[PDB]
Amino acid sequence: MRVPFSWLKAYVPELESPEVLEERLAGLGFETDRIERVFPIPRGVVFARVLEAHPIPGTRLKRLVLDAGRTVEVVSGAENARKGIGVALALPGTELPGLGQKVGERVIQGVRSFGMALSPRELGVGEYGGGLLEFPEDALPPGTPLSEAWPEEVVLDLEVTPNRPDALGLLGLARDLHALGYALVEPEAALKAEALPLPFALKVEDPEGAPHFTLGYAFGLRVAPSPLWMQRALFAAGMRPINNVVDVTNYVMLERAQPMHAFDLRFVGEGIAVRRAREGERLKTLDGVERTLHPEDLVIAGWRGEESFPLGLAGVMGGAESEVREDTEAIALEVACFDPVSIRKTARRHGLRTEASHRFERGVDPLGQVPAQRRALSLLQALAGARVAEALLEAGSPKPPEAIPFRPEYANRLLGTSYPEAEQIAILKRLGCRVEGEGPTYRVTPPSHRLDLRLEEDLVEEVARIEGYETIPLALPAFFPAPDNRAVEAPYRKEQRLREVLSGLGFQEVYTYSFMDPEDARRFRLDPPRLLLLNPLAPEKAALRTHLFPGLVRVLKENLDLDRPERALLFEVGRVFREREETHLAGLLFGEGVGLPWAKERLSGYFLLKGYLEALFARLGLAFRVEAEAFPFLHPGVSGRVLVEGEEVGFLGALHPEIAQELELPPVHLFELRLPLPDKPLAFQDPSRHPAAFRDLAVVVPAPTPYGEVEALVREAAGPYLESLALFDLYQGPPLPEGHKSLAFHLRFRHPKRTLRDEEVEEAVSRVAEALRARGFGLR
Amino acid sequence: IPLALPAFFPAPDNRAVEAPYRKEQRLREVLSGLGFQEVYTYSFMDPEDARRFRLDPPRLLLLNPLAPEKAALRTHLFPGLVRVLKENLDLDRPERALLFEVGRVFREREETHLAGLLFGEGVGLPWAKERLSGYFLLKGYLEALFARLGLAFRVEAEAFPFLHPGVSGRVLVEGEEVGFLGALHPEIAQELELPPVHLFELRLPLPDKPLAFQDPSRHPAAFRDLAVVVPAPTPY
Amino acid sequence: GQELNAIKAALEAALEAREKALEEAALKEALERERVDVSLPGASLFSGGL
RNA sequence: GCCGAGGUAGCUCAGUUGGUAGAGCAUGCGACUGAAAAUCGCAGUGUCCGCGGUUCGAUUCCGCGCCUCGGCACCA
Ligand SMILES: [Mg+2]
Repeated sequence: MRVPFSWLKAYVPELESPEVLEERLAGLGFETDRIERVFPIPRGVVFARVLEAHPIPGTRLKRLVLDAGRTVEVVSGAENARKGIGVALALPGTELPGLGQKVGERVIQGVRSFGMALSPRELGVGEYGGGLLEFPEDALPPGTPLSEAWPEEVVLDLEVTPNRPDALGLLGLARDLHALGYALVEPEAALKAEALPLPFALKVEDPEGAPHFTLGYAFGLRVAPSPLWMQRALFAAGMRPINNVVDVTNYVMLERAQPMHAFDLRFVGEGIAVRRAREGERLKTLDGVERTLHPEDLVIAGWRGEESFPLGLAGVMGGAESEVREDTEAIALEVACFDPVSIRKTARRHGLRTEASHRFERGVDPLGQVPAQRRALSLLQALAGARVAEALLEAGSPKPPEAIPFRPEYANRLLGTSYPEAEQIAILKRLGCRVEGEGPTYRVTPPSHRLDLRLEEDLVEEVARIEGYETIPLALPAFFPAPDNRAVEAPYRKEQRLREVLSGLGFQEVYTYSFMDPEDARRFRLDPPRLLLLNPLAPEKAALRTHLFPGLVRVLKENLDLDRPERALLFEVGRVFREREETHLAGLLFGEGVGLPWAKERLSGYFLLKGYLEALFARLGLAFRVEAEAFPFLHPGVSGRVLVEGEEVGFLGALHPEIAQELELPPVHLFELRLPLPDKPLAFQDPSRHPAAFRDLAVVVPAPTPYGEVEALVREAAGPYLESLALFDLYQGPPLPEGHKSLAFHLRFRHPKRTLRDEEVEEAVSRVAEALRARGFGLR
Repeated sequence: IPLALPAFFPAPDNRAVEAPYRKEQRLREVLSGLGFQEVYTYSFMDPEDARRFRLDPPRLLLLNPLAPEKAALRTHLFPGLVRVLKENLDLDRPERALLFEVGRVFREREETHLAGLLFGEGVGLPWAKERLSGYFLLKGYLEALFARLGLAFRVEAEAFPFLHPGVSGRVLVEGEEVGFLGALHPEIAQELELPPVHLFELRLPLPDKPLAFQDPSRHPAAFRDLAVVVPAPTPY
Repeated sequence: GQELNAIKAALEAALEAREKALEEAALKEALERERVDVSLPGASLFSGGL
């Protein structure tokens, strides 16, 4: 919200400086995004009085005769250029910010133009440039420098959180600075009303949308441009003056965050009717935009006899037709409180965001209407010499705020402060509360405008802030946590250790968007996502990932394309989605492999990974083995499942060739387990100090058989006294049958208490040869 | 006497006092990562090992040793790392072993040391005879190690009375020398009746390189090969 | 149009034919060749401890 | 949900009297090496966003919707 320092300083007279105000608003709950000086007006621009505007024949231009102290003429193509208004005359030799090159005497369509009459854009007071500024013809003595009556201003840019719609009005904002001890000056709308009947009737048909609706009646109006202080103020706040009436409505709105709108009675008909738009009805709003109306739009309509037409999009923006102009003498002033939701909906339905809707959405004082009507009516009487009526037209009877039980004891308990009761009650009373209490728990009833104060905690907040969060002391709580909180962080320290361990061996951690490309569902041969999005950043990021590798792999391609990593071992721990959210660990190997920077002999591929992985769970002290399984995304030749502590939890293999080919990628290996990994409790076990009888023994087996089944069998029948095992060599050669291979194991037996005799080992080494036969294997 | 818990902000000269600790700890944890098996060994030293491993005699001795074998205070971590090896190979016959130990050494001043030890067949395929090992296997892990710590590391041949003259140099972390890396002197292994063996022993705390992030260019890296014929005696 | 034709009649037929031809020639060698006993012990990297 | 600009070969990207869909590392067989590199011809993975048009190989008129951006209106 733009906050013109001087505008504020009008309600809060003693403000120190734009700087201090920002410091002040800071502690109050509003931070300023920026501060800036705004109306640098060179000495070259003076006030002038359009004596006469003469149309240059043949052109669309005008020769203006202006009283600029002495008389001068200027040429202008501005439609709004007419006789009897004041203007910002830039004399020849003036340096304008808005158009940088030096203004001077120039001949145009036959007339020695003496400088030019500026426009909002040209003076640098607003972005508008479709007309000249329009000052009150008698604004200043012809020729006086404009700055002399239009000083450089300072505007703060304040962030106004939703819990402070009262703050979308400087008089409201001002009320907070007051509580800090700043003198407050509320304008005293000085009305001179006349007890006479209103020429129109009110007929609120949707009290649900217009909980409180009031209409004013000002007549015998003399529409003209606003005085400079008004025009200057509106501009600093980001708005452009338009006249007498319209300006006072906007002024008040900004002042007390209460949108209002002057409807011209010529168009009001018999009376104003606040109803919903008849599904169909058309309305051309102020922006010149011709719109259709959704039957849910709350309309401000007028009726004539048996007719009914819209006049304005209630709470959002007035209608183009009934807006007040120069030839208007009487108006019907709208000042109401509209259903926040209705406005919200409608505003967006028509893609409109006004100063009006913005406030009606956030929240309007449920009982600030009438005071507002007088402020506007007063001002209209003073700037438009209007003759305000005495009676309003109300529709709705809102109930003032209820009391809130407030214990300054708790305030100090909840804050860790020890503010004396007195300071608290005092503050609360400065923010406009009624503290009807005796102690210890008072009956605090807040101001109609504080929508953010319903609870006793709300109130305690008011003390902290007005007292200064910087006054709340530092401390540290000490207590024994409830028992169901012990060890709650195991799941965490577990996974963390994990990562840490991986990062040990050599894996590079990697984070990847939870998003998934629906296409990759086919591209990597996976099942389509169950959770999709209703608002994807991009179809590529349309669904939620069901695996971690599609990404791990993609980050690879992307690497090899920006840089060409000769090799890469990666890993990622992330949340996957599918039936249920579940944590996964993913890995990825690729490149030359591990060996000697020189000596061509490299160690890599599938078994390099299974290498690390076995080495991995080795570290975690967990059972690990792979058992070939078909996985639609892995080379059929190299693809199995992973078995941690006996239970299956993922897979390990090489990416399906057909795939690598599409993503134009070399061969690659990976795995993707599911967390949390099994939990094996440790059982210490004293190791025997008696020598381990160990013997070798090959096992001729048929080529199709997996080393897994072989060992499983050998170890099994190998007996309990079996310490180790091991596979020191696999041979598929000459002295062996067709389609066969021998697995030479290095066994090792051992007894706890005493040494063992070879008569025992044989009775075992044999038991291993017997089942090795009963099954169907040889024994070289 | 009731239970309670004190609550206070510690005096400022107490902030971060535990860095030195979390540092070394991380260290161990990192080593244990790659593949090193931690090992604790009596601070005691056998005065004889002073000669047996060719080291300088201890400066701190004892006036009441548990046994002359445990008469002095260790001046190195390897004599022990190695001994625990012999002792292993004799009770069990580890086919291989990568070990490490972090402990306090004594000499002029007490100082923390990190010691390693590789030995055995090496890293390869349980079957396929092709093994990857020895000196360069260790320098392998070690380079991989400081790689993890993001620290400069390189070796530069230096004579160390306890390492094969053929394979013996010093270790340079972040440019500053702090230890050594090589293979145990053959003559020694022969006495303790031990096979070949490799080791290293740095001194803690390891250098501290502050990190300076550096955006990597998104523009292709012009790269080219080029051999360099050099005389056999020159070091890479 | 003789070229507008041949330029199309050739680029699509040719360039793609040879591709898909090898796209099913190379991807074929692998599928068949590469057959491993997955459940076979792998590289013996060391595994630390504390 | 308004004006206006870009979205093209493992990558960085200009472009438009058009024969250039390409230039700058980088990349694919012979052959100089044991294995490479600085090399000489010989060449284009490119749907120049996607659905449809556009000349003898189209990027560009041209249609609507998409990745990108400034401002704008909100306020992370
Ligand atoms: Mg509050």
